[PDB]
This record gives sequence, structure tokens and C-alpha cells, in this order.
Amino acid sequence: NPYIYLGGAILAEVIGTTLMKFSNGFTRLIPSMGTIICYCASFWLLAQTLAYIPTGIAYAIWSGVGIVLISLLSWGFFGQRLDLPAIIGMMLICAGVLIINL
Amino acid sequence: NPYIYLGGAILAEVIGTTLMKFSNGFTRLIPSMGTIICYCASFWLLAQTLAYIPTGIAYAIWSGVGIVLISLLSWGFFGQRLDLPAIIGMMLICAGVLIINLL
Amino acid sequence: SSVPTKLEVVAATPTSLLISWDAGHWWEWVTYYRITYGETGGNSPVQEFTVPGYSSTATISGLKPGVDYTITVYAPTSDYGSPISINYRT
Amino acid sequence: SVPTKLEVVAATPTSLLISWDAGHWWEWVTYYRITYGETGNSPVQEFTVPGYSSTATISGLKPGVDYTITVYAPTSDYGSPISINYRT
Ligand SMILES: C[N+](C)(C)Cc1ccccc1
Repeated sequence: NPYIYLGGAILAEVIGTTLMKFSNGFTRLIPSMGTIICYCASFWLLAQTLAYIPTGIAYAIWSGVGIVLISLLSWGFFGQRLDLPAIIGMMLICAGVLIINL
Repeated sequence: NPYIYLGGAILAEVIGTTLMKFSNGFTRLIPSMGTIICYCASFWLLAQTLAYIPTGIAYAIWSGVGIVLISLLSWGFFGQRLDLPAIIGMMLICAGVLIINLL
Repeated sequence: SSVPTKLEVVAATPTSLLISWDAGHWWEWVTYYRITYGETGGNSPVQEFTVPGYSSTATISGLKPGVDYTITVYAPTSDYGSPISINYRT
Repeated sequence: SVPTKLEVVAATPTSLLISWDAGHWWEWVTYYRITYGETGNSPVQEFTVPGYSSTATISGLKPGVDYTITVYAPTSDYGSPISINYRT
């Protein structure tokens, strides 16, 4: 249960930072409101998922799946350019998730 | 103060996360206001530091210090719950982060 | 040692009431108090409106004169503190 | 370029009803600021309208006087601000 909401907050911050890159400096109304909604929800998600799991544990898993999912949908949006260090490092933190998650 | 500025964001967030535990789901005023105040200061200067400092340095520093600062702050402010054994996972999670950003 | 404390009716009016409460200490302050009011008889539900948790006063409007009413001030939560309820005949 | 389609719909000697094309969803912007003043000897006036709203009202104008109205983007990189002229 707790790592379902943590991963949900991971998906929320990632969508918020991508809609921020779409909109300009608090300009494009539809993604700007999308950023405010994604943030106020992710903050309300982190404020509820941190009382369950240790704070430092959710910090790591989020910092991990954060860049992992940010770069995951990066190749599926711009055809981003990286290679072996990115993909094996993804499975590295992903393996680190397994030993801090269930 | 070039990287100390960056160190200001990582530490302001380290503080706001531990204050978010006191926010009680944004239902306790002073920690609920405190955690929003600590993050907007992190927001402010992050935009300042990012003018000169690149990117993969910021996240890699964030992960390391945050996995260390707030975990040692949670080991003192509150305590420990732990629902799985390996502590080294956070360092290997960070290692997986270090070799996808820097590498 | 519960918040809020001391719920009183500052100003009265046949169709309005001005009330306040002791928010407690700074660490006892909350983000939003929700306040509920209705008839004492109970032939009706309950009207509810929130108010930010940094203010200790609240004004209610649209009441009917002469009727006895019951006012109750809640917290953002409810199962973590204790509320107060009073009465007032306008 | 994004603020477009600017014309006066209804015109009273003392008020002007203006509208524009707020773009289109993904190019919808947060707000449009509207600047109206005498065509200037007198000062100019300014207010803002949310960006989902494509219309706005301007009240308190003197009859007969020619005015100049300008609608700005919430930022800048959406094109030059559109401006016109009208006589009540
Ligand atoms: C408000 N932040 C930018 C620190 C969001 C975040 C990023 C990474 C991990 C946890 C939380």
C-alpha cells in the first residue's frame, strides 16, 4: 500500500515538471493549471506517504524512480540520446528499490 | 557561494521534508505553512544556481545529501520504522542515479 | 489540553452571530477550522462552511430570529482533537 | 500572434465591450491585461482578465472621446500586443 502512493507521487511530480517544460514561465493556462494541480496533489501525497514509511526511505525511492521515470518517458517523447550507463543504472536503482520495498 | 547556493536548496528541502512530518497532512498550521515556505525558498534559489551550475550535478548532489541529511534527521527528529531490511539500497538507488546522470 | 477552547458569542443579531474561540498555542494552530450551525429542534440537516485556521473569529449570516440555534466548531481533522458546541437564542 | 481577433462588439457612449481569441487550449494563456486610455493628454488605465476568458468589459469612459485599447499577453513570447482605436 504505502509504495503505491509513493510511486503515485513519483508519477505526479514527473507529470508536473513535464507540464512546466511545456508551458512557459507560469503562462500557458491549461498546463500551468496542470502544474499547480500536479504539485498541490504530490505535496499532499508526500505529506501522507511520509508518516508511513521512513522519511529517508521514501526520499531515496522518489529520488530514484523520479529520474528513472523522467528519463524513461524522455526516450518516449523526444527520442532522447543516452545509452548503456542510463539503462543499467536504471535497473541499479530499480534493484535498490526492491531492497527498500516489500 | 556558487555551490553553497546549490547547497542552500538541498538543505532548505531537507528541512521542509522533516517539517512536513509535523504538518500532519497539511492540517497543522506552522508546519503546514512551514513546509510550503521551505520549498518556495528551494524553488527561488534553484533557479538562481541553475543559471551557472549544470543539471546532473544538482540531482546527484540532491540524492546523496537528501538520502543522508533527512535520513539522519529522521533518525533524530522522530526515529525509524523500516519495513524491509537493506539500508544499502538507498546508496545503491543513489548509485543507480549517479550512473544515469553523471554517466 | 484540547483545541479549540472557549467558544463564545461575541456579538448577537436576530439574523447573524459573531463568535470566536481560543486557537491555543502556536503549535496548536491548525490550517482550516470547519464550522457547522443549525437549528436546535433538529427538523433539518446542518449548514457547513470552512474558514482558514489562522483566524479565531467567524461570522454567520442568514439566521431566523427568535429560534434557538446550536453552533459547533470543528478542526481540519476531528479524530485527533476535541470540538466545542454551544447554543444561542437570537 | 496568440492574442488575436480584437474588435468591439457593443459600444455605449460611456462603455466598450471587447473580445479576442484567447488562442486554443494548448495555447491558452494565464491572463490578458487590458490597457485603455485617451487617444495622450489624460492618463491611461489598466486591468487584467483571466486567460480562459476571451471577453472583458471597460466602463467609465467619456462620451465622444476617442480611446486606444491594448490587450497584452500574460508574458511576452506570444506575439506583439494587439491594439486598435474606437470613438464612442
Ligand atoms: C520539491 N522537490 C523538487 C524536492 C521534489 C522532490 C524531488 C526529489 C525527491 C523528492 C522530492
